[PDB]
Amino acid sequence: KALDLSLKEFGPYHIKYAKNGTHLLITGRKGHVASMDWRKGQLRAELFLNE
Amino acid sequence: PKVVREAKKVEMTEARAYNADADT
Amino acid sequence: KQNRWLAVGSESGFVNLYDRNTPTPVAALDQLTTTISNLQFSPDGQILCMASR
Amino acid sequence: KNSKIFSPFRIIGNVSNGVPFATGTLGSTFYIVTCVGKTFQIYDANTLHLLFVSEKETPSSIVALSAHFHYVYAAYENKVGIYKRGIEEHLLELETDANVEHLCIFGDYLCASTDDNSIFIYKKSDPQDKYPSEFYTKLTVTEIQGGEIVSLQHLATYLNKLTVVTKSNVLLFNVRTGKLVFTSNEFPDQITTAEPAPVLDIIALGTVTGEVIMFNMRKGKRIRTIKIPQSRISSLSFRTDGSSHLSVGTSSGDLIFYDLDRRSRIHVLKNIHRESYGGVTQATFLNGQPIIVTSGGDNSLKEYVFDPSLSQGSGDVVVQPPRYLRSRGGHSQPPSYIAFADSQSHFMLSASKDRSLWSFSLRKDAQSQEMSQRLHKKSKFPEIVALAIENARIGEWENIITAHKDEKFARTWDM
Amino acid sequence: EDEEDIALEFINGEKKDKLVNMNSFTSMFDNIQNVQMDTFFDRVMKVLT
Amino acid sequence: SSLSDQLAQVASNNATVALDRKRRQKLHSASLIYNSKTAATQDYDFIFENASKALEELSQIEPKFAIFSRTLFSESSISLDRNVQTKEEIKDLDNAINAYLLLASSKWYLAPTLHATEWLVRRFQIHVKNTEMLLLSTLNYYQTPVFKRILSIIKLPPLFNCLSNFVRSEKPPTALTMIKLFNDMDFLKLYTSYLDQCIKHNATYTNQLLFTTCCFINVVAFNSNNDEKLNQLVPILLEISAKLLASKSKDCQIAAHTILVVFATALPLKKTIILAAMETILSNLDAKEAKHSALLTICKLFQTLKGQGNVDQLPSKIFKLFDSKFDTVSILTFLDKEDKPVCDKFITSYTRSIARYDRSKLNIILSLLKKIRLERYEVRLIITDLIYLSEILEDKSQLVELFEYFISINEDLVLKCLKSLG
Amino acid sequence: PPPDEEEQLLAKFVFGDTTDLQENLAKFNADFIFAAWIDSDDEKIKVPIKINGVHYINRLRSQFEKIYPRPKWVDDEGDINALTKILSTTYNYKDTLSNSKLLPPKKLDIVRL
Repeated sequence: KALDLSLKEFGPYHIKYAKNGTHLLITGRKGHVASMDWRKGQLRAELFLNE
Repeated sequence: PKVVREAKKVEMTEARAYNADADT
Repeated sequence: KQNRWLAVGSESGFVNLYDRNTPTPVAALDQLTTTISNLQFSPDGQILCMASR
Repeated sequence: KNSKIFSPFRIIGNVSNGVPFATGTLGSTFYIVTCVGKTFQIYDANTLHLLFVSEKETPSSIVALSAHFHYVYAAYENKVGIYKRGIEEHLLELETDANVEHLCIFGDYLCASTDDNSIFIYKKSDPQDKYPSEFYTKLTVTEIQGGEIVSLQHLATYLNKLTVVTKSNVLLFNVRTGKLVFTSNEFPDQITTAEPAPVLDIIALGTVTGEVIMFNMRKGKRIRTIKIPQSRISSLSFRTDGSSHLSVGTSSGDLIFYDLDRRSRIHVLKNIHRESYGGVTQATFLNGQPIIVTSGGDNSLKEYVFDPSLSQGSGDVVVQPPRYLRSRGGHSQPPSYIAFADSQSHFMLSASKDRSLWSFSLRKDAQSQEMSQRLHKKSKFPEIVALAIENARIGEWENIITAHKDEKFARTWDM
Repeated sequence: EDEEDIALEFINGEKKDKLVNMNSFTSMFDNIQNVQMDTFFDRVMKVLT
Repeated sequence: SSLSDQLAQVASNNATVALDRKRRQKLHSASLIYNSKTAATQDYDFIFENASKALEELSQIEPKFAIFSRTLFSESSISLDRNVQTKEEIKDLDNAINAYLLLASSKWYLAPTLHATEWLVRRFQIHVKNTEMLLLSTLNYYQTPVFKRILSIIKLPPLFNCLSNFVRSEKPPTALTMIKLFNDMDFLKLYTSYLDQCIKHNATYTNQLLFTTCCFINVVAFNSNNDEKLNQLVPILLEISAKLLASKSKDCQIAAHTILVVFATALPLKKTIILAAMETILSNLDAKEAKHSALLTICKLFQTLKGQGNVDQLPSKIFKLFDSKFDTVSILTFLDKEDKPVCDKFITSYTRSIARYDRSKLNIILSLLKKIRLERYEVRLIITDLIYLSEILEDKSQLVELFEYFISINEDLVLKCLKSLG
Repeated sequence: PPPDEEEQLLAKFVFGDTTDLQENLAKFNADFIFAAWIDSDDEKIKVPIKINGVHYINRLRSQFEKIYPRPKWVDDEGDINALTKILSTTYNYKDTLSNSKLLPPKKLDIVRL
């Protein structure tokens, strides 16, 4: 359950937890945001927008 | 099928090392 | 010294080898596709070269 | 000897001249220092991209290298130079004509061994001093004490003790007091390599007849004996990634790995470095990673990586074989012809007496590649004696033409 | 008598053993069930011998 | 590393979490006795009830199964979920499972084993966690319908990629495919540890040994042309052979004999390897069938030898060891049979051993040469040392008879040995 | 007073205690189921943090073993095992063809002139 991922491509990343806590959203400062559930281990949607 | 062997990539990680100043 | 090997050519190219030490060939070489023109052994007899023209 | 128009800048295509390389860590970046004739070069382990070079060429060829954080200690003739980013800041001059061979720097003590079996001790003038400068004392080992000094090594958790290793045996000297505190038992075979193990009070010894000894100092006794009949150890190293693996380098050019826990051979790397040029001159595991750096006298520096095991269970059993990660290399003999490849001046074509044509980069990348000799359809070629190149028609057809020794035709190449 | 004569006699003395090829033990799987292992090793020698 | 690759690691770690309903059906639907629809309907209590009865049948055939009733098949085990058990508790859980599969390895043909293993699959998810050990125990039941059922519900490790074709396939894996999996050098080292696991515990059973002997024999066959591959096969399959010889079981020792014999013909080895092979073969040679196989194996290993010393005398320790395990009468019986294999190189080496060590056995030498025709150079060597015996050893009726035997057969060559030596 | 053995069995069933299972599980063993140098300077020398040298060495000794875990090999220190020995000695198992007077069956060493 304790999850640690190291990635530097669009750092820093702001982390937000869904109210139910199931699904994790992390948004990179340079612009990468991925929607995923940490328990499932399945990335839901990925955006590589460079903004 | 052949046995898949993946190269992937290696990134080193900093590790703690003993300091010789204490020896001196 | 006496020869311990004997090879027989043929127009089909088969090379029947006989151990000189009715006879039955030790093997029937069947590779070269044509009329065998050259049969020569090594000085010690450890190698046979078969060739066709 | 000094030109008013020109001044030396650096050397291209030479990664190592055969002297063992020294490794270190600057923060999170690991660096490798390699001797190049009268100059040295520092490469980044992440990319093998050069970082710094010596500002000037030493008066005499460098014999040994020691790297400590931002400072690298190079010894030539009877002088030991302390360098920072390749810049000379303080030079250590010994008081005897005897040339230095083996260097060891632990804490504030700098130790230099001369061919006359004399060990010179230097100490920091100030506890916060960056490098030893002050001359502490001189300790000389006589023939009765032991044979010729093989290397100077310092084990962890030793208070001012120098584990001097000689051909006859190992000697323990307290630098602060300058007394021989212990002498180890004589060994039947000549010692060639000494490497401090990650374990404590145990130092690995390599002999001339393929014996690796895990001599425990504390017990003053042998712990283990690896046998490699018909071989000579040239380098030793331990894996510090949590796996008890020992790499044995040999002058034959073979690097062998043992699973010292399992008392078994994990794998052997064959002919990585040329036997004619000394085989594996140096092979060091990187501190805390599965990466091992290997070098030789054939002007080649190479990396291997240990892939994590493919088996979910018994991963210690199924060990992936070592793999080519990255390398830098060049000519094994002096180049015969040189030319400028492009007007932009970024790549050089170069030919040597080793029957090879090579391309060297002049930038910080230090990229190097050997042009393939595989023939188009319609051993290496003889030595290039003449060569011409043009760039009016790059990418359309062949633009290099080369002439060979005792050859009645010329071959073309495409850049 | 010369040593080369002894060498040639050793060269004459050697006698054949049939080489092991690609498909020599492939049939062994077929008759592997409910077979005594002594007879198994006998069959291995037979294909060898 | 890409987030997807890192995330794939997270999914593997939480494979058996059963966090949602959809995950639960996949984990629970997996079965070895029943189909997916019925499997989703059967409850842990129902599965445990059948498994508990199955173990009692397994207990009667072999008492060792009764131990797991205290640990694995206990009524409390219904309430044990591996996902909530801490890190140290899992290995001890893993260890108990691993031994049970060793017991079940030889009894898969029996129906009660399948019911008993159903509880492990359903309760402890051995097919997900202990995937390698379950398959590795059931390699020799590949044609059996059970192995097909195992493939369907099990996710193959990377090493078992060759079997991906037969997952959920109507044909079972063929004889040819296991060779490819067994060709791979990583697996042979993986399998080795498991064979080492059985031999230390004496878990090797004939149906296991038979499958294994064929496979190593075939892997040597599959790599016969490729010389360098054979070279790296040497460190692995021989040290397997050394272990099987160490086993007291006669079946293990003979299994070592077959692998050694075939490889030596496939690959010529150094004599020191051949001479050392004897001392392990002979050190633990007790069984009646094993000695018969060992003696034949020993003879073949010289026939592979084609270097100087091919027919030189055995060392003192090797010769003393051989005569103890094979008295001279046995080899006389070995040479007596008409169907004897070619062993002239061995006998030439053996006869020269007799002369250097045992003076009493010279009269037996005369019998061996009559029984088996030695090669002309081999006869020359036997004449050579026997001339030295006359100069050093005292003249004897048996000793002179040995020359008189040479006088009768090929008189002219006896002069050459005398001419070249005195 | 302590509970009786019968009470413990009943207590185990009710509270779902599994400790007895894990202890048997932990006890599960597969086999059952089937002064060289003495330096006066080190004793006398006092190092400021002030602590005696020997005690300082032991703590620096103890510090190192935190930095790097100790591996198991350092703890570690006819005949059947001859095969295992020879395989360890040599990584070359091909008999050298230089000694062999009979040429290889399949591989012919030939060079053009």
